[PDB]
Amino acid sequence: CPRFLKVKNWETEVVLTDTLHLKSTLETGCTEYICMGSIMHPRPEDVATKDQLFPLAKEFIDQYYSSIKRFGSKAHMERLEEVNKEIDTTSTYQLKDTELIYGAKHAWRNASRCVGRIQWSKLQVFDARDCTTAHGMFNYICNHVKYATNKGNLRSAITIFPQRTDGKHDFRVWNSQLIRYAGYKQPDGSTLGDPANVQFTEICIQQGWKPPRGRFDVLPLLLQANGNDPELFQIPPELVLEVPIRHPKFEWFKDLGLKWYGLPAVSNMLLEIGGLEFSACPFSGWYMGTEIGVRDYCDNSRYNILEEVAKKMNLDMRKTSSLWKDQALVEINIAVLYSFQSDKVTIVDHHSATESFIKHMENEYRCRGGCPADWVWIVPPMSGSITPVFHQEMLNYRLTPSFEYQPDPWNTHVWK
Amino acid sequence: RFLKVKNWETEVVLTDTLHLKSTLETGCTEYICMGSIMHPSVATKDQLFPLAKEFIDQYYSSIKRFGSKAHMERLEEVNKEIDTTSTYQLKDTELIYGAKHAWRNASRCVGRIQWSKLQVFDARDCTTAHGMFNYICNHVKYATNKGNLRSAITIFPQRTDGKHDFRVWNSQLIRYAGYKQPDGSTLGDPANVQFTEICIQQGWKPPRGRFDVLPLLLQANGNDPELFQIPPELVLEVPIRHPKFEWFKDLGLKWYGLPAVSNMLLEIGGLEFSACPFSGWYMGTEIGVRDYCDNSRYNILEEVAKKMNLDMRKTSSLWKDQALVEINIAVLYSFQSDKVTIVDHHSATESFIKHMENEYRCRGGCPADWVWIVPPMSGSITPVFHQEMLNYRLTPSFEYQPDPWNTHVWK
Ligand code: HEM
Ligand code: HEM
Ligand SMILES: Cc1cc(N)nc2cc(-c3ccc(OCc4cscn4)c(CN)c3)ccc12
Ligand SMILES: Cc1cc(N)nc2cc(-c3ccc(OCc4cscn4)c(CN)c3)ccc12
Ligand SMILES: C[C@H](O)[C@H](O)[C@H]1CNc2nc(N)[nH]c(=O)c2N1
Ligand SMILES: C[C@H](O)[C@H](O)[C@H]1CNc2nc(N)[nH]c(=O)c2N1
Ligand SMILES: [Zn+2]
Repeated sequence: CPRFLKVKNWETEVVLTDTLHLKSTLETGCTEYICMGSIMHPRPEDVATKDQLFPLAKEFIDQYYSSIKRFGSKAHMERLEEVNKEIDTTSTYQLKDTELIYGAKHAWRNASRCVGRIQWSKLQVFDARDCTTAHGMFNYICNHVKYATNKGNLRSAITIFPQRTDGKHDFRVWNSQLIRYAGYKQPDGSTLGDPANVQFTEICIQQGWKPPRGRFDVLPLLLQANGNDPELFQIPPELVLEVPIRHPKFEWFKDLGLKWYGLPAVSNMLLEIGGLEFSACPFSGWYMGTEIGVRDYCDNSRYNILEEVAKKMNLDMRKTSSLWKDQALVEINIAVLYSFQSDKVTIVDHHSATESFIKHMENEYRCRGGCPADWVWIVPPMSGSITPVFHQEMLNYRLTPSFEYQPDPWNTHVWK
Repeated sequence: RFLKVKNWETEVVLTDTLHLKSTLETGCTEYICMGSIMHPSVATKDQLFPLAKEFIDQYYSSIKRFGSKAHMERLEEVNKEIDTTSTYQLKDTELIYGAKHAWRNASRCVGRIQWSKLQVFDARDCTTAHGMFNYICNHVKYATNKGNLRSAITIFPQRTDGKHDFRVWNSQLIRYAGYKQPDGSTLGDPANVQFTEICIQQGWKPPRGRFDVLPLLLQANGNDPELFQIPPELVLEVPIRHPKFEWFKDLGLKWYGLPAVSNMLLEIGGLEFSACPFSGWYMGTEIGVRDYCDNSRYNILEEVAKKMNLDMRKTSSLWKDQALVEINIAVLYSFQSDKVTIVDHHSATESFIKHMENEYRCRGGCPADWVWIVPPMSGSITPVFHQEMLNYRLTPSFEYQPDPWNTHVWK
């Protein structure tokens, strides 16, 4: 592979040079003859063998000691030797608290699909590796939610549960986010609530959840400790900050009865550090407005509110060349940003966030030699070309530590 | 082998086998994806014959006569010609087939549902820039068609030794001039500021207006290029007005109806056609989002948001997004009111999804570049945003080539 790769910004003419791609360690899915850049995702007995784990751990420990400007030091060579002995005798090893915190921050720094990474070094890391039971997981998660929410002044955080051992004792959060709304398929085929969560909602109901059967019912936590069957827990509702959606001009917008929760906290991804696998690592930030106003609300397979909003706006909905959909989409996103700001709950619009990401990307190129970025995900779902990322060439590649996808747990769990 | 693509709204899964027939590179590797790089980086009788054989084979396969008498004869026929001339000449049927399939294979084009409806103008007997100008005037008149636009391509002589290239120096046949001002700013279209100065430097008397149709700069057989004014009655233009905002017309905006890209290279069976202007009709966002609202283009967002009396103090009011939607309503309304062919990004992307289904059924796939297919506004309220796509390189194809003024040795 070539040592220097150039990326260009076609609005500003700025050219940046990437060398960090040479450090990439996992596959994009593309080949020389096909590009899979728009593919969304390109056995539990299997865990890292001794021989696979050795080079992965050395790679991360070297990177850690190089970051603290102690590469090649006595403390470096001694940590290497102690890690190697642990893998030799126990087939695995344990990270130090310093290495855990470094690894989590760098998995975020390395997340090529995240536009919010200018914040990567301000991540509060909660070490939950002493947790043993689902009740304990519930406690850790409640504390995470309360800390991150901070009465509306949201703070990015991650809680890290024990790593995988033999694969038959995994910790898992079965929820895809800590806070989401239930979805209910009706006998007539319609859906009440969030259609994205119908499957998970049905699992909660089978596990014993009594559903309120409303439009915005916070789902329970479904928590798996040490490979046991998962257990249900209700998040204390006073820990769930929510925002009623209203519009600064349209008085009728409030009459739609829309709200959303303040804290986006993804809980189904796997954190890989030094070849170790943390299958339960819920992490949270704050929202970009379009995540709610465009995707959650206006996706056809989600809440799908464009039609009702266009109606109340007295729009011509017969010919799509009136752009009645586009006009309602803007008003919805104006309303989402106005409601969050009015209630003093942290949110960022897509102009500010993409402008910050460009400044972040330029800084990473200068100090780190690159910034992996997935254009298909970084460019916002509305108004793409009037944000600066649209015109920014990006290189995508996979560095470690990383956040990864993992199969859904109900597809893989062995029921006791 | 077999690759699947899912649409995440409709759950439709398609299976791609067509990609197995690519042999050119994308630029990505197993470890680095260059899917958002705009341009990821003469033949010989040795290089030229396998490419000719591949194309002849696929043509005769396409017309259900593989291995037949006519197939074997053409193969041997092309053999002798490459041997004794270092090149060869396409049959008319082959030129037409190759041009339609270069369009069919253009992964970045959302308009390909129309691919087999293309008027092919054979200009391979052209020898001079006056000849080129004649052929181009006829192209414009035919394709414009009093507003009922018709897709067309005009194909000039192929490259020979690289020293005798036919080139259209304009990037499009019809574009507006760009003038760098004394006070540092720009009048007209900033995208063409450089080309506009090369035309002034070559003798063009600029009207120094906002919407000055550029002259044609035409290079035949490697000679210096020559200026030509397209006769104005051939140049169809649309004054932009808004259906609700009666003040929009006072902005003094207009655009031309005919998008005719003239700076790309057409490759067919190892032959290179360096002058091949091709045209269709506009998708509204090409004018209303990119041409008008790019910072490096006409950049009218703030002017429009002014007359809408929007609070422009904070970005979170989405004042830019509101003004952008209204501009694009005006463009669609203006073309439709003047009965000039135009397609909105909702209709265009849904046609593309239907095109994709067709190509997967009858062809085993459809190469598609998500980064270019998704429109530059309202992305996820169009169906292509939620459609997985596979991008790969099929030939015949349209390729990029250097700007002529970076390579042409004058005299
Ligand atoms: C602090 C403010 C943050 C903002 C504004 C933000 C913004 C975003 C957005 C808009 C996306 C696209 C998600 C989608 O469209 O569904 C995303 C993806 C992602 N973010 Fe961030 N994020 C933030 C914090 C974080 C943190 C704290 C982490 C991890 C420690 C993180 C890791 C990720 C990852 C891994 C993805 C990719 C998810 C996937 O591939 O499915 N982000 N982020
Ligand atoms: C007939 C109606 C057509 C429509 C609505 C249409 C639409 C588009 C659009 C919106 C783009 C993206 C351009 C941009 O964003 O700057 C594009 C690209 C492209 N179109 Fe089409 N197109 C049409 C016809 C054609 C024809 C007739 C040809 C050739 C015979 C063609 C070949 C291409 C190519 C090669 C590209 C990619 C250009 C590049 O890579 O820079 N298109 N088209
Ligand atoms: C920390 C943070 C802040 C913030 N503002 N947004 C975030 C969004 C994600 C995110 C969003 C969509 C996702 O999956 C979509 C999907 C998968 S398959 C069909 N659709 C996932 C993966 N589970 C994560 C993750 C973290 C975020
Ligand atoms: C036939 C047709 C119809 C239609 N409606 N639109 C079209 C748009 C293009 C098109 C759009 C962008 C392009 O390059 C952007 C660039 C390169 S370097 C800095 N920017 C080119 C290549 N010159 C062509 C080509 C054909 C079209
Ligand atoms: C098909 C396509 O890959 C898919 O819709 C992607 C496109 N880009 C995205 N970008 C973001 N930020 N989030 C998404 O869920 C998606 N979905
Ligand atoms: C950096 C990025 O590749 C570049 O801005 C591309 C993105 N997508 C595009 N898509 C279209 N249709 N046209 C374009 O010019 C571009 N520009
Ligand atoms: Zn790729």
